[PDB]
Amino acid sequence: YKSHQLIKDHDVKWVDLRFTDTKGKQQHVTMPARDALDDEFFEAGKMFDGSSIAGWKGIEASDMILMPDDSTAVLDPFTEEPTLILVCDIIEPSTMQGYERDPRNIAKRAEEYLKSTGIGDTVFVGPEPEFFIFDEVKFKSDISGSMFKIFSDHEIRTAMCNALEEMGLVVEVHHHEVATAGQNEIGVKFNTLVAKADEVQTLKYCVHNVADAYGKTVTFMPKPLYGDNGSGMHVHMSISKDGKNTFAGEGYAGLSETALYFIGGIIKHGKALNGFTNPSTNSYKRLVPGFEAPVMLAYSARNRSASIRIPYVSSPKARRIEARFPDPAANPYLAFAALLMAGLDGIQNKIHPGDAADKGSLKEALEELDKGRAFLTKGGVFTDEFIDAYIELKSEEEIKVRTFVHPLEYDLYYSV
Amino acid sequence: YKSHQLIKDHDVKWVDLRFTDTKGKQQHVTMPARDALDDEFFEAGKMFDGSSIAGWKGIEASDMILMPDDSTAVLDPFTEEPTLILVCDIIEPSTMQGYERDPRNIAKRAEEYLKSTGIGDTVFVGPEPEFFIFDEVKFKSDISGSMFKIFDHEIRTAMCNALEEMGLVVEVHHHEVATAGQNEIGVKFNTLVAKADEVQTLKYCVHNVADAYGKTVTFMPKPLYGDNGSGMHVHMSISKDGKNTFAGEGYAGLSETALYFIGGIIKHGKALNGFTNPSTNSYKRLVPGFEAPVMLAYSARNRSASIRIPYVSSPKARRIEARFPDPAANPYLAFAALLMAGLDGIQNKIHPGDAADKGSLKEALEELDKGRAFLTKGGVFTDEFIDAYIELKSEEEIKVRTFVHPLEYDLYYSV
Amino acid sequence: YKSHQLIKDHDVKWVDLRFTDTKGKQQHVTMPARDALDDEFFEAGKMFDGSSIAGWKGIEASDMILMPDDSTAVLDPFTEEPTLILVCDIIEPSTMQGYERDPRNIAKRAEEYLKSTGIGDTVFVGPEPEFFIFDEVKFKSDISGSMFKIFDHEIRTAMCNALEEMGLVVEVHHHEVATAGQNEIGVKFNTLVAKADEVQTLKYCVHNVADAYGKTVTFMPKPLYGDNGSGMHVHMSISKDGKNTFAGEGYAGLSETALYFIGGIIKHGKALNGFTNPSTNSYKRLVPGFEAPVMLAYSARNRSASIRIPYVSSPKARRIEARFPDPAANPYLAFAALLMAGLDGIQNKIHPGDAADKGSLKEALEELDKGRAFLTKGGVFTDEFIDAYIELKSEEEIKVRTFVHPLEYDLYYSV
Repeated sequence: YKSHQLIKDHDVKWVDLRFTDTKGKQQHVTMPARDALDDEFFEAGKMFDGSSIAGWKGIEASDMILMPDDSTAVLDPFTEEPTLILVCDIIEPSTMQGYERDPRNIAKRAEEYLKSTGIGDTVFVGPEPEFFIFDEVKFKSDISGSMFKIFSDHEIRTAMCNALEEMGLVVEVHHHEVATAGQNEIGVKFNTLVAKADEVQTLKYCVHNVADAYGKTVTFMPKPLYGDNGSGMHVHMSISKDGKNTFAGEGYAGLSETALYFIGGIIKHGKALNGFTNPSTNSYKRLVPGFEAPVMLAYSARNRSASIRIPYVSSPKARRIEARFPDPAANPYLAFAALLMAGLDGIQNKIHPGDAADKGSLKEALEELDKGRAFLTKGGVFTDEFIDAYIELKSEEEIKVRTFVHPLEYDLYYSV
Repeated sequence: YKSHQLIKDHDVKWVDLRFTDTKGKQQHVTMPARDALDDEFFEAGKMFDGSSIAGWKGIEASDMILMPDDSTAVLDPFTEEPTLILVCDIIEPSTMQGYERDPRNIAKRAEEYLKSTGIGDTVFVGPEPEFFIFDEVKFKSDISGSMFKIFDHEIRTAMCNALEEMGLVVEVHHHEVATAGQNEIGVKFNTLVAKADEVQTLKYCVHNVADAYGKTVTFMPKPLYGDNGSGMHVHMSISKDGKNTFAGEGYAGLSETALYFIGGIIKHGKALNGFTNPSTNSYKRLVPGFEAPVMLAYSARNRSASIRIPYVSSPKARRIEARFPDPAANPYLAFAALLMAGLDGIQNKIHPGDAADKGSLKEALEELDKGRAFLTKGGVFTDEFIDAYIELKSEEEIKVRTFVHPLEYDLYYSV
Repeated sequence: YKSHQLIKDHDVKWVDLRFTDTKGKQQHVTMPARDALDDEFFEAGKMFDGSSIAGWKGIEASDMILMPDDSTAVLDPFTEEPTLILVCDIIEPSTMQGYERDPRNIAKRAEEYLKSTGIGDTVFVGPEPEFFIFDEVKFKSDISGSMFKIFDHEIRTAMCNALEEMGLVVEVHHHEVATAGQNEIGVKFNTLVAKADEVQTLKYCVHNVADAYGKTVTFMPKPLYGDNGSGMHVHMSISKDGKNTFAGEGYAGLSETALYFIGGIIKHGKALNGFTNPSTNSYKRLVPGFEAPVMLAYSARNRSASIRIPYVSSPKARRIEARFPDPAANPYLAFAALLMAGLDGIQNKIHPGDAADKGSLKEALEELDKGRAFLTKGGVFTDEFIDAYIELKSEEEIKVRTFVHPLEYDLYYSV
C-alpha cells in the first residue's frame, strides 16, 4: 500500500479521510496515524454515522463504514503539521456493498456497466470549469430585507499553479481576462472518469484555499453578475477499446457511426440531463440568449450556438466530443455518469442524430427527469430510491427560491 | 511505587491531590513533594476537613483523611514548574473504610458487588461526551432583571496533543457533524473507575486548552434553543474469563443475559433519570423534533429508541448502547446506577419484550425515591446517601421553578 | 335608545364598537355615527369576520354579526373629536343566537341559568385588582439570548378623574401599601356582567393615563421575584327578592346555603385554577412567605386560607371573599366558573367542614379536563369551547416550558 511509505518517510501525525455527499460538499474526518499502520485499517475500514447528512437522512444511514482508497493517498501542503489525505467510500455494514446513495459508487457502477457491455474498454473525460475572483462580497436575507453587494497579477495565478503542482495535478494552461474582468480558468490533463471526478474536488479545494490566503474571494457559481458572461464547464469525452479511438472514423468531421449514435442519444436525453448537469436555479440565468452560452440543442463543428461541438484535432487518436451546457455547480460523479449512460443508450439504440446544425427552468428539468428516469436505471447503475430523494432535495430548494420576494419587485410594483 | 520513580526522574516540586465531590467538581489541594517520598504517605494518607463541601455537610465531614491512588500518578503539562498529579479517596479516620458519600467508593463497591455475584468478572464501558465551542458568552441574574447572550485543524489538533500528553488514547475527532460549534472526541474504552477518571481528565484538558486559545467551551446538555443538544451515549459490556457474556445468538446475536440486562434497564429507566439526567436542562434536550431519543424502548435500527445495538465485526465486540444519558451526569454514579439496573434485570430474568420496529427533574426525583430498592441492593448504595442526594438536588429544581423569566414578560406584560 | 340623544346632544362623529376575545383582550372597530341613527342598526347589527382571532379559528367564525348594547353607550374623554363608545355581542347569523364561544354570552347564560334555577335572584360581585407602575421596562428574546430589565397625588388623582369621567364610582385609592410601585383603586360593586365590563373599562383608563404621563403600568400577577404579587380578591353574595340569602345564624353568621356554597368552592377549587389563574406567572405568586394564600380552606381569621369572611356591621353586607384569583384571569369566565361551582355546592349541600384556625398550569389544565361535569351542568358551558381553551393554554405552556433561561447558564454552564 502506498500510504505506508509516505507515513514512514515523513512521520505523518494525522490522517484525514474525505468523501463527497449528495449535494457535492467534501466532508472530512481526522484521526491519529497510529491506527493506519496495520493493514486492518484497509481491510475493515472505520465506523461512521451519516444520518445527519442532507441526502442520507433515514434509518439505513444510521450505521456505516468508511473504506479508504489507498490509490489517492497524498500529503497536505497547507497544514503546519504533516498530514496524510485519503479519499474514502461508504460500505453498508450488513451487505458489504457500496451504498446506494454514494455518487462515487454510482460512478464506479457506471464504469463497470460500460465494461460489461463491451462497447469499449475505458472512457476519457476532461472538464474545463471557470471561476470568478473578487475583492469582497456581502449578502444577507431577513424577514425585513435582503441585500447582496460586490466590491472589486501573475503572482496569485503562479501561486495557484504551484499549489496544484504540489498536489500532483498536471496543469497545462492558465487563462485570465479572456472574456471579462475577474474570470479565470486553469486547464488540466484529462484522465479516467472516477479519477478526474476526484481531481476536480482537489482543484476546487486548492483554489479556495489559495484565494483565501491571498485575501481575495473566489466563486464557481454559474452566473454571479447580471450583465457579464457566465461561468461554464465544457466536457470533452471519448471512449477507448484496446487502444483504438472508437469514436475516430470516416464521416462528418471524421466521426464514426458509434460517435454519431452517442451524439443522438445525448440529444434525445438532453432535457432530462439538465437535472444533473444544471442542478441550480442560477444555471438557467446563464442559459439565455445574447451571450456565449449555448442555446440550440444540437451538434456541430463550427456553429458557436450549438450545445455539442466537434473540436479539430491533428490526429484521429485525439477525436473527442465536447458538451457545452454543463455548469460548475454540477456534481462531477453524477454529471459524468448521466452523460455516459445517455451516450450508451444512444449507441445501443443506434439513434441517428440527424443533420449537423449549420448557418427552461429547474422545475421543468426535474419534471422531465422524473419521467425520463428509464435509461438511468438501466443496468442497475442508478435506482429509483436514489432518484426520488435527489428530486425531493432539488424540489425543496426550487420551492424556497420561488416563494421568496425579491427587491426588484419593490422597484417594479411598490408604487402601484 | 510509580510516584517515587517519577519524582526521582523529573525532580518534581509540587504534588496535586484531586478528588470529585458529590456535585461532580474536581476539588484539589497541593503539597511540597518533599513529604511524598515516604511510603508512610501512601500507608496513612493526609488529614483533611471536608465539612464545607455541599454534599458532605455534617459532623462526620469535620475529620477525614485523603488516601492517594498511586496507579493514577502523572505529570502536569501546563504548570511551568514540574508538578505531579494524583487522584485520592476519602477514608474515615474512625474506621478505615471509604466514606459513605464518596462516588468513587460507590463505584468500587458496585464492582465488588458484581464480582461477588459472579455473573461476570469485569465490565467494559465507553462514553461519548460532547461539547460546544463559542467565542464569547455573557450572563447575569438580579432582582432587577436577567440576561444571557452568546457570540480549524489547529485547535482540534492542539486538544488531541494535550490529551495524548496527559496519557489518553484518542481515536477520532468529529467536527460540526450536526450544527456549528459542536465537537466530540472518541477515546479508547476501559474499565469503570479508570474510565470515570479519564472522563474527568478529558473535561479538564478541554477546558484548559479552549481557555488558552481565547475561546470558551461548555458541556451543557442544550445551550441553544434552536439547535441540537449535547448527549453522551454509553457503550458497555460484561466479560467473564475472556468471554463476552453478552455475545450470543438471537436478535442481533444477543444472549439471554444481555436481553435480561435490557429488560432491567427498561424497567428501572424512569428512576435512572435522577442520575443520568440530574439537571433541569436535560429535559429541554429530551424532547421530540431532534436527534435525542424519545421513546423508552430498544431497537437495533430505529434511531428513536433509547437503547441500541451497533453492528460489530466480531462477537468479541458485542456491546449495548444507551442514548438518554447526558454530559452533566456524574460519571461514577451514572455508571453505577446503569450497572445495578442491568444486574437486577439479569437476576430477575426480566424479559425485555419485543424489539421496537417502525418528564421533569422533580418527577424523576419522586420516582427515584420510591424505586430506591434496587440501588441499595448489596449495600453498594445507602438510603442515607440517597436521601442526602435527593435533598441536595431539590434546591435547584425549586429555585428554577420559582424564578421569573423574560419570556413571561413578552407573553403577559401587556395583559 | 340612549345613543340617539347622546349623538344629538354632542354632534358625535364616530362610533367605536368593542368586544373581548377568548384571551381577554379588547378588540374594537370604528365607523361613522351617521349610520347608527336608524333603529335598524340595533335591530340587525353589522357584518363581521372573526376568523383570524385566536380562539375563534373555527370555520364558523368566518361570518358573524355584532349586536350593540345601548345600555353601555358612553362618550370618549380622550378623543379630540366627539366619539361614542359601545359594547357589542357576537351573534350567529344563521341561528340569530349568541355565539358559543363569546365570554359575554357565557356570562349572560350563567345569569339566566341562576335565575331559572330559583336558588336566588341576583349576584353581587366586587373585584379588587392591583397593578404595578414603573418608569421604564425592556425585554427581548432571540435565538442568541434573552433579556428583561426594569427601571405622589398628581397621577393618582388624574386616574381617579378619568374613571369618574368615564362614569365609574371610585371609593378608595391605596398606594405603596407594602412595596414600592403597587397601587389599587376600589370601585363600587355591581351585577356580574356590568362589573365585568367595568373591569375592562378600568384597565383601559389606567393604561391610557399612564401612557399619557409617560410611565408604564402592568397587571401581571408577579413582575418581580423579591416583591409581593398582584391578586384579585373577589367579594360575592347572592340576593333573593332583596334578602341577603347568605346572612344567617352560624359560624360568623352565615347560612347553610352560604356554607354549602363554600363547600362547593372548596371541592372544585383545583379545577377553577384553569380560569382563575390562566397564566404560568400566577403560580410564581402562589408560593409561601408572601401575601398569596396557601391552604385550600375557609376561615374568618386565618390569613393563609383562600376563602375569607369579612367582618361587616349589617347582615345586608354579608359576603364571601375569594383570595386566589389574579388579574390575568378573564373576568367573564372567572365569575361564571365561580358562580357555577358555588351553585353546584348549594345544590349538592356539600358540607365544607370545620373552619381553618390556628401546583402548575399543566396540572390545572389536566384537572380541568376531568372537571367538566359541574361546568357543563345547565348547558352554559360547552365541551367544544373547553377543548379550544385547553388547547390554547396548553400550547402556551409548552412554549414556556421548552425553552432555555439565563438562570440555567449560571447554574450549569461550567458543569
